[PDB]
Amino acid sequence: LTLRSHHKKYSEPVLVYSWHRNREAFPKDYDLCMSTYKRFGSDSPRWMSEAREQMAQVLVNKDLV
Amino acid sequence: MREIVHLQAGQCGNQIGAKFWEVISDEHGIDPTGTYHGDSDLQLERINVYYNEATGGKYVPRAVLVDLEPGTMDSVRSGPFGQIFRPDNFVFGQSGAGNNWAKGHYTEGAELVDSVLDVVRKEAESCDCLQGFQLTHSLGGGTGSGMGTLLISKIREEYPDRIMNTFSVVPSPKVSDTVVEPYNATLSVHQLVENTDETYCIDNEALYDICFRTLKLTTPTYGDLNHLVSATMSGVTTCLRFPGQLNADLRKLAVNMVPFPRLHFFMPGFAPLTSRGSQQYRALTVPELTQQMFDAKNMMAACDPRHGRYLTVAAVFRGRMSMKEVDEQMLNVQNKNSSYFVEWIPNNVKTAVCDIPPRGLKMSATFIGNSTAIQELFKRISEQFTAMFRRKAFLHWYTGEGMDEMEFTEAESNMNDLVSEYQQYQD
Amino acid sequence: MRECISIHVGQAGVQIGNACWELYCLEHGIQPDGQMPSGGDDSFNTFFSETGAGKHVPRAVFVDLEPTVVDEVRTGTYRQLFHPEQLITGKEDAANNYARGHYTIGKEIVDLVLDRIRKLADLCTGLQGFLIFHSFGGGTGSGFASLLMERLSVDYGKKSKLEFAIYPAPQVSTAVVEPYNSILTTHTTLEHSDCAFMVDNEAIYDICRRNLDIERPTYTNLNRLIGQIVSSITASLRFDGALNVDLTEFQTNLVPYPRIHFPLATYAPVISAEKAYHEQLSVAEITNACFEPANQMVKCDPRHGKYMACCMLYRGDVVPKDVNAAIATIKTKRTIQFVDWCPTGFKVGINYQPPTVVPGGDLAKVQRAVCMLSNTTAIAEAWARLDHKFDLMYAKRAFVHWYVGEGMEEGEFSEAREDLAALEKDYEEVGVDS
Amino acid sequence: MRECISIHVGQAGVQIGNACWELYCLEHGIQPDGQMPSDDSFNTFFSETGAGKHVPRAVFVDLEPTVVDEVRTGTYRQLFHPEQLITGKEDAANNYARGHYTIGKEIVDLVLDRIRKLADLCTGLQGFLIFHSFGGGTGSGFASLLMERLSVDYGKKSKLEFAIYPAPQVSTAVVEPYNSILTTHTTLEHSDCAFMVDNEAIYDICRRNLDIERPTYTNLNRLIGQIVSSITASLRFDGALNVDLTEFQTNLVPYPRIHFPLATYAPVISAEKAYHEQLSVAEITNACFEPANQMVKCDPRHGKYMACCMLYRGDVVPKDVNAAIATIKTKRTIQFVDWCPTGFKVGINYQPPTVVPGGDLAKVQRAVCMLSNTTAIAEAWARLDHKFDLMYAKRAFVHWYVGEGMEEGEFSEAREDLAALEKDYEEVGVDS
Ligand SMILES: Nc1nc2c(ncn2[C@@H]2O[C@H](COP(=O)(O)OP(=O)(O)OP(=O)(O)O)[C@@H](O)[C@H]2O)c(=O)[nH]1
Ligand SMILES: Nc1nc2c(ncn2[C@@H]2O[C@H](COP(=O)(O)OP(=O)(O)OP(=O)(O)O)[C@@H](O)[C@H]2O)c(=O)[nH]1
Ligand SMILES: Nc1nc2c(ncn2[C@@H]2O[C@H](COP(=O)(O)OP(=O)(O)O)[C@@H](O)[C@H]2O)c(=O)[nH]1
Ligand SMILES: [Mg+2]
Ligand SMILES: [Mg+2]
Repeated sequence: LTLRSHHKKYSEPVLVYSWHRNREAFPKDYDLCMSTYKRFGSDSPRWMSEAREQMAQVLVNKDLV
Repeated sequence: MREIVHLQAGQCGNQIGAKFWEVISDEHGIDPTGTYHGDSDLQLERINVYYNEATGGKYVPRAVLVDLEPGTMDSVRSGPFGQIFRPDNFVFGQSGAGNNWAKGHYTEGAELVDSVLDVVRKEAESCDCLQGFQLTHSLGGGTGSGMGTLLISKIREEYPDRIMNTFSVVPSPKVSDTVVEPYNATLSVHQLVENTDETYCIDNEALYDICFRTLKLTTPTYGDLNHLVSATMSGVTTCLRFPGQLNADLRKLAVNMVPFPRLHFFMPGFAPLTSRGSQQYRALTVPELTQQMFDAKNMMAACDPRHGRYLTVAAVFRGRMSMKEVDEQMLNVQNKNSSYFVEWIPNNVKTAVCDIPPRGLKMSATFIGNSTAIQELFKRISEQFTAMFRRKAFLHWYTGEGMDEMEFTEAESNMNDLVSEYQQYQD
Repeated sequence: MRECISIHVGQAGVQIGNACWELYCLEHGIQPDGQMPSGGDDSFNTFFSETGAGKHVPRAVFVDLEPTVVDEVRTGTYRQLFHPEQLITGKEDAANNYARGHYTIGKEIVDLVLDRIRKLADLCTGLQGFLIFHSFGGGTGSGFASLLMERLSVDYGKKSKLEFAIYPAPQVSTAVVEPYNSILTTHTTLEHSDCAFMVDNEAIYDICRRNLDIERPTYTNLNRLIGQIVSSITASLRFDGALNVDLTEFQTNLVPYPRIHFPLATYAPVISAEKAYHEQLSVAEITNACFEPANQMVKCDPRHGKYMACCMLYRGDVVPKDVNAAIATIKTKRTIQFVDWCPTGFKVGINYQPPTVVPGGDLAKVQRAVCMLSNTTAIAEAWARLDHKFDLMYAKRAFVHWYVGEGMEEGEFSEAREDLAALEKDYEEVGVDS
Repeated sequence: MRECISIHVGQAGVQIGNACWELYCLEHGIQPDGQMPSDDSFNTFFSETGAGKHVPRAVFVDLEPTVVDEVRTGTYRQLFHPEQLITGKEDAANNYARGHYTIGKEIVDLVLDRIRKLADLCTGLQGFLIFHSFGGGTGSGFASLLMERLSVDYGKKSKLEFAIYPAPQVSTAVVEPYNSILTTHTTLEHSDCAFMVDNEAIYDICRRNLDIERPTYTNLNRLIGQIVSSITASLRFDGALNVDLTEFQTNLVPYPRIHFPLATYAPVISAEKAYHEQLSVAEITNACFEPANQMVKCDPRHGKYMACCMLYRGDVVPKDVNAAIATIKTKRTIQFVDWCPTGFKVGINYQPPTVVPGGDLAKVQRAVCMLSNTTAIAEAWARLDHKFDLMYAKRAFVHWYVGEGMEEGEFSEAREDLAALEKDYEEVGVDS
């Protein structure tokens, strides 16, 4: 006979509501095992502590004379 | 120093623990081999809290992985970081629990509870100044919900002073994958309340909603759910592992989130939750971090806090920031949502700062807090529990284990007694 | 590691074992000789055991009281695959007689089959369970299986015994004295079993005609479908999955009371390649197909009963997200009913590997599949019809002279009739709502 | 060095000497001529000559020529030196009296002289393996005589006794039990161990395990060859735990009047059966305790073990041996007396068993041999005493025996001794 269903897989190029969010979130997509996005950011880390900055300007700053 | 022992029970708990040990190894610049490939020095100064020293610049996490079925262990050893855990820390039984609380907790957990006893005692004597124990499991299972609670019963007698915090997984009423689930939950929550310093109600359905709408994931797997808990897992300890302007530890929140020992139930939250693509828009500031983390849709438990009164709230922020905007921000949201806070504790908010941001991301905040809306969770269990108990259904499985009938009645008495006194503080 | 031993009895047991073991060989990659040419590494350890010569031997016990059906295997394609000690034959059959299968001919080889299964259990380290395949109609598969399960429960009290057995059909019949053995096997399958999978052939006939378009199928078709169902139920043990579910898990989440262990099986999709060419399939698709009464493997309408407990096994490219959407949609139907004392009655398991397709089959290569085990009360009407016809023979004392000459006491007919009436009464008590 | 000299007697002895030495030639590499085509492991069985030949150190004896004449024209005709095969013109024809007092004395000196030269060749002799039958008169009457006259020549040298006891049900003779009684004085007085075996038990084992629905005596002959090869296997080839003949005599005989153990071999399977069954140490050690696998028609479950001896040979690791004996001690229907706490003796050999072409047992990597002393053997003699009294009461067949030259008092004494033998076994069967 036949089966009813609701929704479908579709494809990537074809118009579906939320296709745009699918393809913008495509970076780091893997669909099982593990996660998909890995680290929530991929930019540069930084290791300057507040006390370290507050202490290091005396060593290096505008050495006015 | 201040070390942490990570317990691990069940198919559920083993999969969150593997994901959690993944991120903080990625954070500390730890390769899957077990060596250090990080760059900064702060990445390697307090590695002793989670990683135990080995020869050749190698580190072993201080975890105890337990499951009554060995078939999950082969997936654990074969994962990405599958070899980074010590084989002696793999303790297992030959027969699983079959989703029976009584089978795991008494009949089959008794033989194997001595082996997990030996390793954690060995691991306890390895570190110098242990801060407390952590464990992740499921209340709808038979190993974590069953024998796993028996672990909680034993170690409080051995080590009472140490803080125990359970990131347990509470089943959903709308989505249920176990018929006998309200049983094992009911003989579980009674075991937590007597000995647990703080509890973290995790609901997959709530995490399920977040990946539906907040991250707009077409096909999210189980791993991203474990990633969000792992992110939540990292965001509470991060004030210890790295220096901060205003520091805290587990005790500083474990002392502060409980006004009375019967109240140790909290829902966790994570502030920055957007798409991977969209981070380059969403001009990132401290005020927007506040907006995401007082939204009920952001909450990862199965309860909406609008129907409850927020008893206590504690938030931990990360990365370099100057603090003025924060302290006025929960100063802001305390006045305007005044009806949603209790009146008998003024200034309900605790703050803490860790100077190190999580890897790759810039600013993040972690929300843990007590509120009345958690009482909504337990009463839904009882309405399922008594209906299935009114006909003595699914009972010969429990009766055949040698246990009696009153254990269901006293447990039904206890969390009814809990929700009664919990309700009394709402009004 | 988990091990499930097969205890197939009779002509039905042997044919079903042929289909199921060829399916296992196909999915594991076993050649009929029994060598590996090249989720999980020891995924064959649940069904096959290593030998010194690099050869895998199945954990199967074929027992038949007539040697033709087993000589077919001994001279078939899988002659070298099977231990000739594992195949056990009788010179003369029970001849469709429960008394012959239970008191005269079975006792000659009960010791032999006990020794064989003892060796098969000794070879394994951790035995998960015992899958007993038989039929109530045949005298061998009724009486000898009843005796074996009787002695098996006292030999191994703890080891689970799951029951896959083929019921007499409501309308068609391959026999006339089938209902007698049907009554007399009910006590044994009530007392010494943990769960049952009663199958009638008419529903499978209808499914294969209406869905797979086979107007003229054969018995190997139904046997392939049963093997597919058993592969689905053993998939969580054989391969890895997000939610691995053992036998004990669904035993716990399908049985409320010791006298209720009779759920219904259901496998979906069952379609041909000419249809799967075009029909898109999804979790909602397969879960809606699993609730069609014309799709049910028994000849009963669950709409005339109430669903008590459901165990679902999703397999393949399945995602819990769509699983839960399917669950919510299922919950939001009036026609689907549940008892007052089971507000949450779903037991979900998930496996990675999609089902494999044999050559010469009918099922198209499908990426997702689902198996459902539904304990419900609409099954009682089948035993009610059985009681009607059994009394409709028993009142005039027909066919009992053969049994009496074999040597049992005529009271047990009335006792078993009373037992089945009481069981129907108990199912009515469960169906009672407060 | 180590050496074994065989004194096989009777139509059994000639036929089992041929079969056993067929196996001995194949394992070392002796040609039927006697040539090595390619260290001195063969010295226990073979010996060098002046032409570089290897000659077996065996003495085949029979009192009828036609049995040994088939050997003299056989395949190995040029391997056996013709004097070592000894014949006689007339035989006893199933009578103990004729083979012990009339015809035996004719050939006593020549067989005794022959055994002197074979022993003269050897330097350090380890023991005498003796094979005969209780049924045949010449294998009983004469074999009894040499045992008395070998003991006076060598009082200390070991005399192992492999024998064919009559089967409980089937028989090749009616006058057989008489020979069985009066020979049991000899195997008591002038023997050091016993290995009685009835052909009925092997007839059972061969047809049920090796699938030969019609075996012959050769099939029975080969299996006994496998037993005697493994009991000597420690001497011939090196191993982790070498076990001499003097070694297992000590841990099998708690009392000198009790020297009647039971041998057991495992596995005994066909290649059709060997392909599908995995063979490990556990799977072969349990078969050595099954009553269906015994070569004597008696059930040890009706009795208790005094002393068990283990002969491990093949791909065998010391780890699984201790695990196998651990499980065996953990079985209740296997019983032991109160005064034997530890009743094992393990030996380990490295060379795996060989197959003869036209044989029955498939080539295997490991096996086990058992030598267990149990009191369940006692009921076998009681049946024999039962059968003896049903004919001694009627004085049947006795007129044959007295006419040969011996008195009528001896049958009473021989019957009495076996009752005393049976009585002593119950004393050990009693637990304090
Ligand atoms: N589904 C299915 N049913 C079968 C098959 N073979 C036999 N049956 C059923 O088994 C019933 C009769 O029992 P058999 O298996 O033929 O014979 P038996 O079990 O050895 O018992 P005896 O007749 O006494 O020898 C028939 O009514 C069939 O419905 C089969 O291959 N598939
Ligand atoms: N197992 C086995 N038994 C044998 C064999 N040859 C003879 N026998 C046994 O010997 C018994 C009869 O005695 P024989 O050995 O034939 O003759 P004998 O020992 O020379 O004594 P006499 O007949 O007086 O000459 C039979 O009952 C057989 O059981 C053999 O090759 N194998
Ligand atoms: N969030 C999350 N939940 C999981 C995961 N694995 C299993 N679960 C949940 O755990 C429950 C089953 O737990 P179970 O395996 O029976 O626990 P056990 O008896 O201790 O082994 C199910 O309801 C799942 O929803 C996971 O990786 N993440
Ligand atoms: Mg039949
Ligand atoms: Mg003779």
